[PDB]
Formats: sequence, structure tokens, C-alpha cells
Amino acid sequence: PQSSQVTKRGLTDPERAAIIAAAVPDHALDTQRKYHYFIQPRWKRLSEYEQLSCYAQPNPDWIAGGLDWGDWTQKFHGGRPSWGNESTELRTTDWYRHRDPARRWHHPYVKDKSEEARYTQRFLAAYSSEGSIRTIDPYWRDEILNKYFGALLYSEYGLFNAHSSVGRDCLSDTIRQTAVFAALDKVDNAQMIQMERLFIAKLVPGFDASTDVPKKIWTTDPIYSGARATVQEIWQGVQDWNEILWAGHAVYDATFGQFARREFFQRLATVYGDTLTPFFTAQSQTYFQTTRGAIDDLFVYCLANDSEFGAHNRTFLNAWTEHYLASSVAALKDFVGLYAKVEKVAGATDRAGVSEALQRVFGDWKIDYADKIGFRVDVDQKVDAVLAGYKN
Amino acid sequence: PQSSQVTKRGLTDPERAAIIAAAVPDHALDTQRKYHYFIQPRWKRLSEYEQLSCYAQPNPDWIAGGLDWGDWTQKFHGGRPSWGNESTELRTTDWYRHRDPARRWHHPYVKDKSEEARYTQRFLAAYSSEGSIRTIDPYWRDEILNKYFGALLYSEYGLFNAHSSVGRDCLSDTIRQTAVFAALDKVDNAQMIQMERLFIAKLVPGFDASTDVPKKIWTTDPIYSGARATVQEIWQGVQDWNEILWAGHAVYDATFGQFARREFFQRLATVYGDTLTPFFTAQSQTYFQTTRGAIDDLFVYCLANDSEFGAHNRTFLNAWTEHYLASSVAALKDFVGLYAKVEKVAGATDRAGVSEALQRVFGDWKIDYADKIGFRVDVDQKVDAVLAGYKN
Amino acid sequence: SSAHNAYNAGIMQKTGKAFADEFFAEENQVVHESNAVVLVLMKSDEIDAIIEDIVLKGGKAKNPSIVVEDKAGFWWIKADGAIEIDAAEAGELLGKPFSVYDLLINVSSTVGRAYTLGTKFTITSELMGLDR
Amino acid sequence: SSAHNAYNAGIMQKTGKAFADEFFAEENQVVHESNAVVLVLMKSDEIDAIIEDIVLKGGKAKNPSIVVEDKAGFWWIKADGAIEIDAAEAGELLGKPFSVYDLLINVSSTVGRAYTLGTKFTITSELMGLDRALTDI
Amino acid sequence: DALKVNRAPVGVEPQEVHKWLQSFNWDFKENRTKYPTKYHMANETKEQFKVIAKEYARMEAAKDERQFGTLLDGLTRLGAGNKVHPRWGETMKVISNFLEVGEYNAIAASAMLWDSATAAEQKNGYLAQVLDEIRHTHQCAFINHYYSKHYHDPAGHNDARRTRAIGPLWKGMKRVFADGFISGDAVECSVNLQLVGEACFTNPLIVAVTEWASANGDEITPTVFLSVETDELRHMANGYQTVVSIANDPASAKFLNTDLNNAFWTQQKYFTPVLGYLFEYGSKFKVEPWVKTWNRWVYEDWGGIWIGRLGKYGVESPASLRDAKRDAYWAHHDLALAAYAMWPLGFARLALPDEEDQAWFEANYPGWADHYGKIFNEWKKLGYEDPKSGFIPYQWLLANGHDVYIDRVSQVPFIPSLAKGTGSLRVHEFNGKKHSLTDDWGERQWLIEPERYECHNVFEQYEGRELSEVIAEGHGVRSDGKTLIAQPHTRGDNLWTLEDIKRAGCVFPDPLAKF
Amino acid sequence: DALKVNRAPVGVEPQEVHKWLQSFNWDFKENRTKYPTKYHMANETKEQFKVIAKEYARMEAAKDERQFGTLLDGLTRLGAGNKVHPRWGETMKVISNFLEVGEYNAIAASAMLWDSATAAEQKNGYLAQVLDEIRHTHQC
Amino acid sequence: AKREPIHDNSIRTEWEAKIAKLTSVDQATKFIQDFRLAYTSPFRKSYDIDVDYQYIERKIEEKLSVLKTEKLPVADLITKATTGEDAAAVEATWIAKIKAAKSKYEAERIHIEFRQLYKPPVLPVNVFLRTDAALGTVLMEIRNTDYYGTPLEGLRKERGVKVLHLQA
Ligand SMILES: [Cl-]
Ligand SMILES: [Fe+3]
Ligand SMILES: [Fe+3]
Ligand SMILES: [Fe+3]
Repeated sequence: PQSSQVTKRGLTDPERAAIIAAAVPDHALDTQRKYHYFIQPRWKRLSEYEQLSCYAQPNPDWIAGGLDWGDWTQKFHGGRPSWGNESTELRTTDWYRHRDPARRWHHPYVKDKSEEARYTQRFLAAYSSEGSIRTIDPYWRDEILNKYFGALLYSEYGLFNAHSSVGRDCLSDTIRQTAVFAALDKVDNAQMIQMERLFIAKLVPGFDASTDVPKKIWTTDPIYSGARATVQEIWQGVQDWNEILWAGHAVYDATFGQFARREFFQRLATVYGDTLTPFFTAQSQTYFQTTRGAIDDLFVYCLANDSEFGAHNRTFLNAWTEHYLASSVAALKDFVGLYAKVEKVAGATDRAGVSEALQRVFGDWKIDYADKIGFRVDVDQKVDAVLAGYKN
Repeated sequence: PQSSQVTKRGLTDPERAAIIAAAVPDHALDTQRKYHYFIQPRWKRLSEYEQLSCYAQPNPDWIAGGLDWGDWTQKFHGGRPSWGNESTELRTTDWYRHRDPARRWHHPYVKDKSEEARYTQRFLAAYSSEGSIRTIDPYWRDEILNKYFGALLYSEYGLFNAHSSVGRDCLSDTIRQTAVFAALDKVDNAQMIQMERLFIAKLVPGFDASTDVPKKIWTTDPIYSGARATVQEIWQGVQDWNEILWAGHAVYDATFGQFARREFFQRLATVYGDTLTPFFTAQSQTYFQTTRGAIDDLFVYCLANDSEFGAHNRTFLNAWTEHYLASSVAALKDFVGLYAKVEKVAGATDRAGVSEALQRVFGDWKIDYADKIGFRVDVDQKVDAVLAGYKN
Repeated sequence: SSAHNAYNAGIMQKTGKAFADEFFAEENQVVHESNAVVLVLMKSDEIDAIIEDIVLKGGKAKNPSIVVEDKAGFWWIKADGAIEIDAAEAGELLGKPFSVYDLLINVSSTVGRAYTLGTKFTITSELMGLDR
Repeated sequence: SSAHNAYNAGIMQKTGKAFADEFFAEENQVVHESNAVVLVLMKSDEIDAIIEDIVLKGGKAKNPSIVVEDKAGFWWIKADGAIEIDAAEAGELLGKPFSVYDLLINVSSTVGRAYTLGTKFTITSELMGLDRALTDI
Repeated sequence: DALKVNRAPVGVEPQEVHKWLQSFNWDFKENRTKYPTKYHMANETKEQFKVIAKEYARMEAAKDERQFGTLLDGLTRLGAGNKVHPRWGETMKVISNFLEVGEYNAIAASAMLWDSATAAEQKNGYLAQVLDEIRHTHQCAFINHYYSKHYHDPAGHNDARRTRAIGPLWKGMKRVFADGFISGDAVECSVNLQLVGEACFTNPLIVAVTEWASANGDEITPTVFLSVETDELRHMANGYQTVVSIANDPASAKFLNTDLNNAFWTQQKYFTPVLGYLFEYGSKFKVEPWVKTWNRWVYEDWGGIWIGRLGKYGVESPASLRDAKRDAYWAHHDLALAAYAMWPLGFARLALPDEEDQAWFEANYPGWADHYGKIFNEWKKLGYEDPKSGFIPYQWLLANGHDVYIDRVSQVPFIPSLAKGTGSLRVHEFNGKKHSLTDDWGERQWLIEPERYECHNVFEQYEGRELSEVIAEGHGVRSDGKTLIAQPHTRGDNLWTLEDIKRAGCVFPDPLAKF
Repeated sequence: DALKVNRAPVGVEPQEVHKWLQSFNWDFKENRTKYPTKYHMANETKEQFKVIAKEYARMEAAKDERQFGTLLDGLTRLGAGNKVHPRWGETMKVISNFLEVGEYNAIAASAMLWDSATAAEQKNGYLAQVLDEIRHTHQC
Repeated sequence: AKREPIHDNSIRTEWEAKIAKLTSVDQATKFIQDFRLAYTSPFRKSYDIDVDYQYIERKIEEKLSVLKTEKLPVADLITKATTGEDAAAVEATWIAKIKAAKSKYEAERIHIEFRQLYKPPVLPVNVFLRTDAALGTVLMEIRNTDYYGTPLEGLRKERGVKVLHLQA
């Protein structure tokens, strides 16, 4: 006999359901049942992704694309608007135009990552039961993988936190979603690197999965000096939210990051008998390509080709690229010193192998980004600039 | 309107809901709400797996463990019972005792495989976008992987079909579930091998993913002669459903299968620069360990240690092991001829490397299966028998 | 088109003795060939949209013999010859990924020869492998 | 022993002018410290089993000030001091995997300091980081 | 080369793998079925619903997540588990657990089809079906599991896998959709399991029933059963492919019409009376007359769309159809007499038809009132519902010459002196043992195949034993150890105990002693 | 070595990763918030609900599947969407869409808390919160 | 008259005590063969233990099977019946026997008796199951030839029943 009424449900209680049935009209009062039917579809028909995402941000007409009017109700001390044009150098006729080609709203994003979460733990339980760690090259495992792959988690962690101000400052809903999902994928990468090290620790007596050595390498080893300098600038040195996303994903992570994750740790795992690391890089590289699709749409489809401000935006994108490409080339020049520490494998770790890896990264980058904004780049010159750091 | 009554729902229609409420008692008529509360729990508490599975099979008291009584309602021409003791040589005080340690009823089983299904397609879409196939050894890709990994799909396919009569003949519910889930995992392995080959074909001009060459190799290449002979016997040469499961998973697949999938294609992929195949072998090896947990429970916990028939059952299990271990050793001796076709890699494809691989497989098998049923095995003798097939 | 495809067509209209007299008539002690198909769709957000915007519009325009009846938990559909549903048309309506495989999540029963081909699900009176 | 933790305790029993007179009384124009915690659980198969077989049995036995009220879509729980739920006890009851993370799928709200520790979820009146421990052990 | 590659995003869709499955088989001398069969024709057929293992799992998991969301979240929050009319909640103890055994046997039958298939594509298709029948076993279990947790009477929802063994209606369930599938010709499963079982009887049993559930307040059963049947379109299609192969080879086709008739009779013999009884007597609110449900689904639609169409290719209308239609009209009313009279042997609580039920029965089955109605009303007057009455109708039947017999073949009970459905008693002695058969089709089966049909019946096992002893031995009690699971009313008061049963002094006879 | 290894089945649980998150930060001069604040105190705190990205997704996806099953399957089959008293169906036009903008602004506010946090554990926690506020926008 | 309880009764207890006294493979084989001829199939000699014989048969099977594993060389478990015969010879002999059967009534008794005499553990399981299936194929085919050709009156005569009652 609780103190408060046991409320009767209108759906199942006879008298309340009868009252409701009498109140509800015998016909619909409009035929337009498409939620936010007025959104301009990017594709042949409106997607649920667009319906649930688009125009959630309440921008007024003085922020390009907004449907509302008037000033904000409360602004920062001094007058900074809640959201404002001062947040970025780039301009557009409509900040809402961006569309993630994977069409991720929150549900499909966590559904997919949940799959990866549960399968990873099943995979690990079977891999430990298999004993497959027994054939890994021990020098690779202990001196290269544990230490320098461990150190790379700090690059992913910094790129994650570069999104904090982006999440506050950016000017539309689909952009905010892209940015936040990109950020989680970066902190996931860092956490997965540590998960692999913690897992190997359970299999290999004496293998130390503490971050002390990785952190020492990230913060003081010349191999990561250029990388750390760039991440520090992208994360904490600027606040233009378009500059952060472009420098972070389209320049630094697309060159240095792809070389480190794909050309070094993933590729060489499959030269030194490492049957574990490819399971983890499979995830970071899937995340990179998903993020790239959305970053490509924001900066190429929307901003570099905005009918009014495309050339204007390319002027800034070109200047940013010149700067952060120089930062990334310096980072790669530092990083290829790591080859001095690995066992030589013809076609992979010799000068020819490293050159072909740099040609893939700079060549792919020229196609995927530089050509799309009009940034001239001599691929051979960048390869040679990095190879000046290769010992031999 | 419609020709038939629009039935009113008792849950929401006021008049029918009021009539129902008047009929339903104001108190519960029993307090035992645990579905099939009388099942003997294997673990500290009865599981939902057990509740939904156990005693679904309607066995009578003359099939050990059955709670029903009397003859079947309809038997085969001649008199074969619907289920019967004539189906297997092994005996037990209760055929219901088996428990899958993964506690898979149908839902958790398809939930998990669904995760792998969708993540696989995301991985492939990103792997193709990454271009990572560019660094695979072409001879491995074209002459070893495409041809002999493809041919391995026929071993998995045959082991899949070995379960057809098991699914009909076996004597309890948890056993039937274990067997059918093992069968799907085996046909999945075969389908995944073909999936990888079809995928490479989209990336590599001239790469032929037809099964013609794989099938020719499986059916006529000496390298697979012994394996195919064993699979043919386990699948179609016997009908004792315990013999099929033991010979198939606990002897053949645990020695030849593990060597081929793990020690050859998975391990050497990570020596020849193959960043694709480990994603696929990760799945077959996860499935192998899950299947092993259930096979181990049926034959070790239940049958080899049944209070009345343990020693009796080990007499048959030992005789089967003698026979099918000989078949599997012969299969491995044929198979190691494949190493004559691969590029030499010290510690992996030389005599010492192959010797250590066979020591892992036979050594693990002695621990995981042979020691548990009392089967004496000299590991070095089996390694030496297989190495007689290795071309120095 | 289309009264003969109603759930309560023909003898099903009769009650009491009249029903019994036809049910037990000599001519109704053997089956009678029918050119119809029956499709059952489990009620759900996706199915209800397909019913209203596909089956009862383009479907019925192409096959005016189609009858749809409300059976509480499911839709009962009967038609001459065949019924078809293109999952690509459903996907466009629903605004979310929707392959033929996803369409079948709430296709609950078939009386007829059913199959998928491409993005299209079909149930037909045709006897494939026997008919020409 | 638990009437003070009822949803309609105290002023909430009054109506009309009697309610207004206490609501606007001078002494009720500032908050009053309360030692209680409130926990809201979303109704579901798992939660409903936890309510009946944990919260209302062992929970109330350990903390007899607990009050549970039916609020249609959720359970409203109020108690002195603290409420705890051990996901390991819930898993034993449900017969399926159930970590503390799974417990939180239907833990809908908290008025108090809440946290997980091992397999146990707790909401307490304690002000962790401010209140000082009572013993050194 | 090492620098240039197409980086367009691609995967591999299920149909791209599926087109290579046929090539996974290889030839060797022993590659043939292990099971006996009359059917040896070419059967290289094509799957109509292309699936591979990964896509199978994706589809079924998606079905599951929606089903279990509705059950464990939405309907539990609504308290729907106890919004069911007691008559219908009792009915689901029997429908769900009895179907469960049909589903379980369907696993085994589907494995025989898997074993006897000669095409890799068909072996692939039948493994998917094998998996589905496991899914359905667990879905049926989950319904009773959910009822055990949320319905006002968990007893019998919570233990049918042992308490079903007490009673005679369970015996026939072990044949209908069970032994009749798995104990016989493996290729013939395409006819009995699939062409008849799946294509004909699952529709009324699993689909039509959901509307009766909803009418009586049960939204659990529709949520699950409607998902169960989504898998059946694959199964029907598998079966039809093999039926075509049979019809195309004259040596195989000469067996088809006799197998079809035997399947149809075997299944309808039990399905028709038992499900009609459960629909009409196990409900308060009725959707339509059972005989109309049966006319729609079995006679007109299955009969016309499958069998009538196949008449173009030599398939004959089952010769037993006339006998079956008589059963569809009256046999469930006959069965109700036995079910109510022997209520203590079940695991469900029964309700005599009330005044509006009786008017409905007479309006839709004229003659019901003067036969069945008068009997039920007299039993009520004698104390049918009252635990202090000492009255159980089975004894009353015997005292008036209305003996109950069990068909040696189908296990369906038969009361020749009261039945209006199809049947007539034949009693034979063979090798010192007496046997009771009840119709022309089953009598032939037994005469030709006596060693297939040696099923002990409840009178043979229980001969000379008192009812309450049999019930107690079989665990036919609630958790107090004394109140029966079964009841002759659906109220919450005056529940019958073992002592209440014992007072009646009901002892099992040998019904064939008089012959 | 190459032959001997412990083959006991093990994984890595979320709390095992979580305990290393605090060490993911590193010191540099510009490592400080971009936003104006009056609050400059030490704020090295520990999260009360240990979560990592993979477990965050697992948890929220589990909530979602049950929610969307109820909506798209059960309640639609019941016709519940038109069983609402008109006054209340009208009220939900404004409650849900007005709440939507609150959730949307909560994304941005949570990002400011993420930016102004000084502990790696708190930055991790505020990203999870940022993600939740997106979830809530889409739920409304 | 009055049956004892289903699963625990004096008939089963008495037979268990008989079974426990078996000490050799030869003795247990003659015991189980004699038992199956006397008490199983429609051609059994006696129904005196009808509701208990299936359980008792299980118990005899168990005793014989353990005696085999304790006493016999492994090869005999694979290749011989416990009669001493070669298992493959038993298979060939009985398949030929049924293929020579001139009527369904001859074929049915051959199949039934094969099972009475050689059901495992007498014959190895693998040999037994494939022989039983080959026999069943022949029996099914001959029985499903003109299945409806003989009126019931004639089938009753062919079967040899004593007709005790025909309603109507
Ligand atoms: Cl630490
Ligand atoms: Fe089924
Ligand atoms: Fe089926
Ligand atoms: Fe929120």
C-alpha cells in the first residue's frame, strides 16, 4: 500500500482508454508524415540519418544556413556569441550541407563499435588459448612493438583531445557528429594499443605493459620529436575548428599517422611473425577510412567547392597544408630513424622498401587530398626529404 | 473495410480488458517461477542456457537420463527407434549431462556471429580503400595462398557435412546444439576462405578466385591425399555419432586442421607480408577454441569420467584415437611436402621451424586431449614420422 | 478482382447449417486448384509503411486482385498470380539500409512459390521447375 | 522506520490551503539537509526481478528504511544512508551474463553520490572527497 | 604492383560467395546418404533464398533483438504477462510446449534432409533450416519461461518437459510433428515435414493462433510466433525443390501420392482435433469457428495453391480428405469430452464453456447443444469444479458405457459411443496382444507395419493404479507437493489436491478386456 | 619460448585498460584550456564509472536494441502511437523538441568541460558524456 | 491386473539381479539374444514384461558392452560380432537374405529378426547401422508397392489377426 497513487495507464486501463478513444479524431489532421520533410536530401530520398540530425543546431539567419532569427539569449562576457562566424576562417553559404557518407547518427555508430568490442574479447580468449604468441620474433615484440607502438598511443591520444574545442565551437549538427565520432575513434585507438600490451603481458613472463617506457619515448626520443611537436600544435596551439580537423585528419594523420600505423607496425608485423598486432591495426585502419570519408565531404565537397567561397577556402586550406605538411615531413624524417633499430628485411626495411612505403603514403595523400584542393606537391621531393633521415 | 472481423485486442480494448481483469485471480497460484527448476545445475546457479535447452529432447527412461516412459509412437520400418542406444558404442548414466562451457543457445550464437559478419564487411571496405594488399609477397599470394588455402576449404566443407548424421542421431539436446553450431562454424570457415579469394580477385588483376584449381589440388594433389582420405572416412565412412565428433574435432581437426590453418597459413602469412589472411584465420581459430570447449566437455568431463562407463568409454576412445591419429599423421606427412614450394625463412620453413611447429601441435594435443582420456603418445615419434615427408 | 480473394470469401460467408451443407457437399471433398498466393506480413514500423505506400498503392495498381486484411498481429494478403515487394523501393521509403535480407525479417508466411531475385521478393502461383 | 522516505511523506500528504500554508512557511524557504538517497530503476524483466528478490529482500533486511514505490514506467526507491545492488547477486538470480555495466542498462536516475566498485553499484549520502573517514582500517 | 592498386571500397556480398557453393562438393564412392529411402532420383536443385553462414546469423540476430526488446523491455513494463485471460494463459502451457517438441524433432528431420541431399547448395540450405528449428525450440521454451516469470499461474508453464508425460494427449504429440517426421524415409521428409507439415499446418498452428492470443490479451505469443514463422518460407522452398525432383522422375513419382496421403492423414489426425479444442475451449474470446480456420488455411489455400496446382503434374488430392473434413467439423468437440473428463492427467487448468460460449458453439455447430452441451452441463451439476464433490467424469463415462480407447497408431483417444468425428473401433488380437485401431488409414498402417507401431498407452502402463498415485509419481503437483497443477476451473480458490482426487477412487481399467 | 606458453583463456577487461588512462597525458606549456574561466584550482580527480570506448559502445548499443525493439516491433504492432490522449500527443511536440535543443547544447557544454578538464580520466569521462548528449538529441 | 510404479518395480529389480550374474561375453550374448527373441517385436514370444522390457534390454546391453571392453581384444570390437562371426560377413549374409525375400511378409520378418539377433552390442555399431539401413530400404520399397491394393478385409487375413471387434 504505497503512499502515492498507482497511476492507471491510458493504454491498458479500460476507463482511461475509453476516454482517450472518444477524444482521438476518426481521421488524421495532416498527411505529411515525413519527419523534417523540408530538409534538402543529399541522396535520392531523405535518409533517417538526415531526419534525426539536420537542423538540431538552432542557428539564426546570420550564421549561414540557419533558419531561426535574432540574437542569442545569453552570450559570453564581452559579447562572444554562443556560436558565431568568428569561430573559423572558412566561409560557406550553408554550414548544414555536410553529410557523413556512412550516415552515422549515434545508434549505428555504437552498434558497430559494440560488435568490435565483443568480438575483440572473444578473439583474445581464443588467441591466448591457441598459444599463437609463441612464434613472434622476440626482438620485435619487446624492443620495437612494446616500446614504439606503445609510444604511438600518445599520438592518438593527442589527436583525440584536439577535438575538445571542435566539439564546442563547430557550427552545425552533422559536423559536430563527425567530429565527436572521430574523437572517440582516436581515444579507442590509444586504448586498444594499451589493451594489446596488457594482453601480451599476460602471455609473456617479464613483459612490462606499464606506459612508463612508451611515455619516455614519446616525450624524449628523437624518433617521435617531430610527431609530438605537431600533435601539440594541432591540439592546443589553435582554436579554428576547421584548421584542427584538416591539419589533424587530412594532413598529419593521413601522412605520419598512416605511415606509422600501416606502413610500420601493421606491415612489419607481417614480416616478423606477429600474428597479434594485425587484429588491432585492422580496427585503427577501418576507423581511419571511415573518418576520412566524412572529413573528405566536409572539406572537399562542401568547403573547397562552396559556390561562393570555394577559392577563398582553398586559400586557407593551401596555407594550412603547406605548414602542417612541413610539420609532418619533419615528423616522418624523425620517425624513419626507427628503421636503424630493426632487423633488415629486403624490400621492407631497406632503403628501397622504405622509399616505396613513403611513395604509397605521399602518393595516396596527393590523390586523396592535395589534388582535390589544388595543392601542388612533388611526391618524389617529399620522399627524398624523409629519406634524408634514413640511416644507410 | 475488410471481409473478416477486426479482432479487438484484450490488452487494450476496454471491454475485453475489463472482462479479463475480472477473471484473473488477485494472487499467484504458485511461487515457483523458475522455468524447469528441477534441472540439475552444472554451475553454481542454473543458467538460462540450461533452462531453455535441457530436456527439450523427449527421451524415455530406457535411454539413460530420460524422464518419459514407454515406446516411441512410430519407429522406422524394421523397428529402429526414433532415438536409441544402438546409435553409438559409448554409454553413460545420463545423456543430458553435457554442457557447452560457452552456454550457447541459438540467440547468443547468432548474436556473436552477426557481429563478425558485419564487422568483416566494414574491414574489407576499408582494407580495399587502404591498398594494403600492395605489400603482400606475390608468389605466396598466387602460388601458395590462392591455391592451397583455397584447397583447404574442402577439408572444412567435409567436416561440416560429417555432422549431418550427428544432428539426426545424437541423444540429447545440449549435444545436438553443440554439434550443429560446430557444423555451421565449419561451413563458415569454407565460405570465408572463398570470401578472401573473391576479395583478392577484386584487387589484383589476373587473380582467379574460381575453385577449379583449389578443387583439383584437394582431389588429386599428393599434399592433400591423406587429409582428404581421412575427411572422407569421418564424414561418410561411419555413423556412430560420438566417433564422428571425436575423430573429426578432437583428433583430425586438432592436429592436421590446426597445423594447416594456424602453423601454415596464419603463421606464414606473417612472414610473407600478408596483412589480409590473419583477419580470416582469426575467425577460424576463434571458432576452433569455442568448439573445443564443448567437445572437451562431452568426451572428457561426461563420457571419459562417467561414474559407470568411463573406463568402458575410454576403451573405445583409445581405439578411435589410435586409428585416426595414424590417419592424421599420414595427412600431415603428405602436407609438409608443401614446404618444398615456399621461400625459405629460417626458423619458419626450414627443418627446425617445421619441427617446432609439429612439436606445438602434437604437444598441445597430448595436453588437451590425449592425457585426458589416458591415450599414451610419444610426441617426438609423431614429429619424426611427419618429418619423413619434409624435403630437406 | 477482388472479392474472391477475401479472407471470408464464398463459403466463409455462411454460418450454421448453410455452412455445413456446403462444407460437406460432394464437390468439396477434393481440393480445387487456385491461382492465388497468400502473403503474411508481421506488423512492425517497417512493414506497416510497406503496406500503406507500396502494397496498397503500386502493388494494387499493378495487381488489382490484391486483398489486404488486418489480423491484429499480422497483415493477411491474397492476390491472383503473384505478389512482389522491391526492398530497394522499401529502402527509399524508410530512409535506412534495407536489403532483401532485411525485408524478410518480418515476412512471416507464404502460401505459394517464394524466392528472392536481386532486391526483389516474389511469391508466385507458378510451379518453377514444372511449369514452362 | 521508513514512513519519512515515502514519496508522499510529510507536506505531500496535505492538500489545498493546508499544503500552501506549509509550503510557504518561513522555515521552508531554505533547503534542509537530508540523509537520504533516491534511486530510480527503469522497469524491465531484469530490474523487476532485482526489485523483488534483492532490493525488497536482502536490501530491506540490511536497510529497513527502504521504500519502493510503483511509478508506472519506473521504480522509485528512497532510503536512509545508502542503497547497494551487487551485479554478481543479480547475475546469479537471472542465470545469464550480468556485469555491473549490464546492471546500469536500466538504472535511470540517482539523487546522491553514486559509483561502481567491483561488481557492486552504490548510491550514498556520503560526500566523498569532502567527508572524512570514520576509521583508519 | 607495389605502388598502384584500385582503392575503391569493396566487400563481398553473400550471393558472391553463394554462387561457388555448388563446387564445394567432390566425388567419391561413399558420398551418399546413410539413411534408408525409396527415393533415388536426381536432385541437383537450386536454392531460392541464397544464404551463407555469416548472413544467416545477421538475419536471425536482427529478428531476435527486436523480439527480445519487445518482451524484456516494453511488454514487461506494461505488465502484459498477467493481462491474459486465464483460459488462454493455460492454453499456452500446452501449445508452446507441445510445439516445442515438434520444433525439436524438426531439427532431426532437417538433419535427415541435410544428410540425404545430393547438392551442396541444398546441404547448405538444410543446415540453415536445422539451425532455425533450434531457434524455434528456444523460442517456444522462452514463451513458457516468460509466462513462468510474469503470469499468475507458473505451474505447468515451469515444468512441462516432465509433467507432460503424465497424460494421454502428450502421446499423440510425439507422433504428429515428431516421430512421424523422423522415423522413416529421409528423402520423404520433403513430403511429410515440408510439403504437408511446414506448407500446410504451421500456418494455423503458428500464425493463425496469434490472433486468438491477441483476442485473449496475450501479446507475448504473437511477438515470438510471428518471428518463428518468418523462417518457414526458407523451409517450404527447400521442400518444394525436392518435391519437383521427385515428380520429374517417374520411378520416384510413383511413391509420391501414397506418401502425401499418409502424411496428411497422420498429421491431421491429431492436429485437427487437438488444436481446434485448444482454440475454442481454451479461449474466452473466439476469433472465428475452428472449422472456418481449417477451411481457409488447410482445405482452400494449402489445398488449392499447393496440392491443386500440383495436380497438373500428377499429384492427387489426398483420398483421406473427406474423412479429414468430418474431423475438422466435429473431432475437436469429441476431443473436448476426453480432455475435460480426464482433466487430472494434464498440466493445465480448464474452463467449462459458459453460457455465451455455449450459444456460440450451437450457432456455429448446430447440434452441439443437445450432445456436448448437455453433457458439460450435467458434469457441472455433479460438481465438476468442486474439490469436495468426489466427482471425476472419466468414471461417469464408464458407468454409462462410454469407454475411452487409444488408437495404437496415432495415440488419439476415441469414444465411439459419443463421437461425431471420423472413426470406428477395430479390435484385433495378434500374437497374444490386443490392439485398438480407429480409422481406415491408420488400420492399414498398423496391418502392414506392426513393428513400427508398438507404443504403450496410458491404460497399459497405469492398469489397476489409482489416479492420484499416478499423478503424484509423475510430479503433477505445485510447489506445496499436494495441490494439483491441473484443475477443472480457472478461479483462484478451491483448488483440487491429491487427496481430493483420491476420494473419487478412480482406477485405470483395461479397455480391451471386454473383447 | 617457442614451445611453452600459458594457454589459459584470458582477455582484457575495461577496468584493466582504464587504470592506465591517467598516464596518457604529457606535460607541455600550452596544455591548458582554451576557454575563459574563473576557476584555476587543481582538479586531478578519478572517474567513478570506469569506461573505455569499446565498453561505452557495448553499453549504449545494448540500451538501444531494447528501446528500438519495443518501438519498432511491439508498440507499433499494438498501434500505441495513436492511443495517446490528444492533449498529451500535442504536449510531446514541444517537450521532446524543446528537450532536444537542451540535449544538443549539452553536447557543446560537455565539450567545454572536456576542454577545461586537467585529468586524462576526466577528459575521457567527458567525451563519453559528449557522446551521450548526441544520443539524447537523436532520441528526442 | 495392477501395474507397479513406472520406473522402480520388482520386475526391473529382479531382472537387474539376473543380469548382474553374467560373467562372460559368450553368456551375455546368448542372454541378450534369447531376451530379444522372447520379449521384443510383434513376433515376440511373450508380453509378460511389456512395460519393463525396454529398460531391461538397456541394462543387458550395458552389461554386455562392459564385458566386451574388459575381455575382448580391440580389433574384435571393430570387426566381429560377439557371436564370434565376422561382422562384414553378417552384413552381406542378411542383405542377401532380404533381397531374396519374395514378399513383404518374408522381408519384414528378416529385418525384425536381424535386429533381434544383432542389435548392438552384439554387432559393431557402424556395421549394424549400415546393415539396418540397407534392409530398411528393401522393406520400405516392397511395402510401398501397391500400398492401397489390398482391401482391409484381405490385409487382416494376410496379417493373421484374430478380429475381436468391428464397429458398425
Ligand atoms: Cl597505474
Ligand atoms: Fe520450426
Ligand atoms: Fe520448419
Ligand atoms: Fe542529456
